[PDB]
Amino acid sequence: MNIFEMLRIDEGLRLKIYKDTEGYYTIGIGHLLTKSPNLNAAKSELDKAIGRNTNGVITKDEAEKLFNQDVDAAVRGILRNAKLKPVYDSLDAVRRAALINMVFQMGETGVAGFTNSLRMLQQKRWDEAAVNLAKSRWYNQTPNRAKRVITTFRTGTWDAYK
Ligand SMILES: [Cl-]
Ligand SMILES: [Cl-]
Repeated sequence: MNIFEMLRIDEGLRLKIYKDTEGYYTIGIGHLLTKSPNLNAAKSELDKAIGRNTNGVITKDEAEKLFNQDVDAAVRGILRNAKLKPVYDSLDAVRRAALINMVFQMGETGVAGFTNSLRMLQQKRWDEAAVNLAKSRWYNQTPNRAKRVITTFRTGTWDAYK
């Protein structure tokens, strides 16, 4: 298991514009297109993203290409963030995957806001971090995906994904 397979599981793959759990226009492997309610603002962002007139539909390769950029951007955002970088540096390889997953889902800003959990992770208090992470809108809104990521942080194994 690796970060790509992990996120492919959490996000799925859709080749036609769809609405995410929050109601936003997305395509591929969790690639957010726009927060705007207008399908046309979505198609426009899509075509801009792909470099062709897609009429809201893309191929598997196009989806994978977006996915590659997005994982890469997630890592780089972590590395450039003063609050996140130290956490990531302190973690083992599996737990690093767990942080990247939160960032991809909620952006750097969101994650960086989990001050207390972050501190617990850095200190390696796994059980305590897992309890604090669960006290979040995130967990309440997407409980199954949240439990999987949290177990990953608690255990340092890929069990929740196997
Ligand atoms: Cl893009
Ligand atoms: Cl869920």
